[PDB]
Amino acid sequence: LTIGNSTITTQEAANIIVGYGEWPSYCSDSDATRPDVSVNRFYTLDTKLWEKSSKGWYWKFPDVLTETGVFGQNAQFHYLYRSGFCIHVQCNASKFHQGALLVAVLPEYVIGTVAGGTGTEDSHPPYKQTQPGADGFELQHPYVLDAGIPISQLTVCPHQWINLRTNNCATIIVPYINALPFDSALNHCNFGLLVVPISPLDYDQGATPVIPITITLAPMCSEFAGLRQ
Amino acid sequence: SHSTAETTLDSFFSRAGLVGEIDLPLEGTTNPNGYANWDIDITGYAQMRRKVELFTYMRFDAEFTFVACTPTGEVVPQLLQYMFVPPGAPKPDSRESLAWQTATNPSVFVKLSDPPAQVSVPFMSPASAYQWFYDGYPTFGEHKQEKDLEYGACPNNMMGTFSVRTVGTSKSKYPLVVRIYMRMKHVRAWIPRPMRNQNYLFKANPNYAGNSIKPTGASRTAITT
Amino acid sequence: STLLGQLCGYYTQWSGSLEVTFMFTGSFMATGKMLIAYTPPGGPLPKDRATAMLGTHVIWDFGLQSSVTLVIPWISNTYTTGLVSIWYQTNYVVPIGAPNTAYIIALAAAQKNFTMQLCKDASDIL
Repeated sequence: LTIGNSTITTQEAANIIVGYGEWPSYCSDSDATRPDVSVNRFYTLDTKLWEKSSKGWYWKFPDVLTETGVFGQNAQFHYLYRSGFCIHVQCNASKFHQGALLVAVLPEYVIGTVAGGTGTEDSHPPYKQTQPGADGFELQHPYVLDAGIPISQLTVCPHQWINLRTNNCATIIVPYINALPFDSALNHCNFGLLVVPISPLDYDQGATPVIPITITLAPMCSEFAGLRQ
Repeated sequence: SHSTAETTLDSFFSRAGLVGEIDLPLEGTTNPNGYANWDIDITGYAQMRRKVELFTYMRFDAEFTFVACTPTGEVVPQLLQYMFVPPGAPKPDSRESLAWQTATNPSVFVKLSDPPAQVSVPFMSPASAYQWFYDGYPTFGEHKQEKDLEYGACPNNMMGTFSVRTVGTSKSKYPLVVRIYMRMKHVRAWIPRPMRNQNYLFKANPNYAGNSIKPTGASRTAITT
Repeated sequence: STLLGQLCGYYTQWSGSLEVTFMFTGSFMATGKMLIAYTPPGGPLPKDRATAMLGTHVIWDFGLQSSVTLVIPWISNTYTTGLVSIWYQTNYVVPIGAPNTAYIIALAAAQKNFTMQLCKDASDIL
């Protein structure tokens, strides 16, 4: 599986699921450049560490590639942005490991803070929580997705299960989902990518205590347009 | 157990609910000016917020109704003016403001003896759909020097605002109470998301409590029912 | 160590493409992901993996035992020449009873388009 100078090795015979049954298309409207050269290759985020105590991770798109890739150079120089994404979450484990990862895509993932006490008075979440870059951010309260929205029903979004007994990779293709044909890149995060433990990691002592979650993603039909800032 | 029309988007939302009440007392601290401005809040009806937040993008018309009486429910010979102030135009500040006269702000002139005023508001958003959830910031600029309380804010869902007042140069003779009912008409919902788990803490953001709760935990043990 | 290298010592000028296949010799139960990335001459060694990823790179998973093989475009004579670096994309993960350290052998050759030109006898012995 090679696209451009990037070469990744994965199974090309899995269960590829398309978000809400719709492939990323090019905008043929009036709201308005279509680069698929060095903005087409695979971007591979730094590996995360699936662990017993893990709560879960999320990534905000297209913020994850704002500074990290050449993709970013087109997103930070153009005041308009539109693109789909090919998400491929794969972890490498042994037959002696357990676990179950729910990889999902919830568009407009607004994060919420907390406010305990006899008088509730809270601020609004910081940029690191709102737009965590490619490093991502660990969930504070996973059962309510840090937004008072139960993960129990997360499967209504483009989802795939990663059962270390059964699966090893999860592939989600997400089209440009928005109320406008063209939106900002550094301001609006069209969606967030949730990867949350439902069945926790377990293993007899002596095994490698960290299972490597690897995220390889590439923008399917990137169309930035706008003009050069 | 045969017809499925009961569970459509339309029949699920379409129902006139009490969405806000305007109070114009004879003398008090609330409205000593005999007028009030009510911004259109869909979350006026309690259960409606958790309802519409099942989806992310939505689009609808809205039919407003104005049941007006005294706090005793007595109907009195009083003339009322309900003015709609579109998102653009500014809201009236004084009772003698030139906002009450501006034509582009449509007005309704009814009597309490006349059956509740009924008008219909079209889809006002400049976007192709309403948006209860905005993971970002409205402005398309590098402005990042202030306190960013603009997170979750989406001033494109602004539906305008109604302006209730007692017609006439002199203050009204009767104590009035105007109740507002909104009914969603032609509705389309787009992206489904899980239904609210915890209690709502604020109005423009999905913040939650420092102590998380649960739907229900009746079973004292997994074994026994 | 290559026969190619010792032969290149018997000539002064050469130009071609080279193949370098890497052979993982860990246990069967062992898995993990390594990031091999070749950076052209002139440009310096990439400071980190992420920066190394934005260039010519190859993701190597241990679902492939040895089949991963880097093909370097061109080699010339007057960072005079480009360098290939191998990176930890993912930590070495094994079950119990499986060794926690493994060794990998590198094998290298030249492609069909490789040639040498001006001859020179430079051998240590005798």
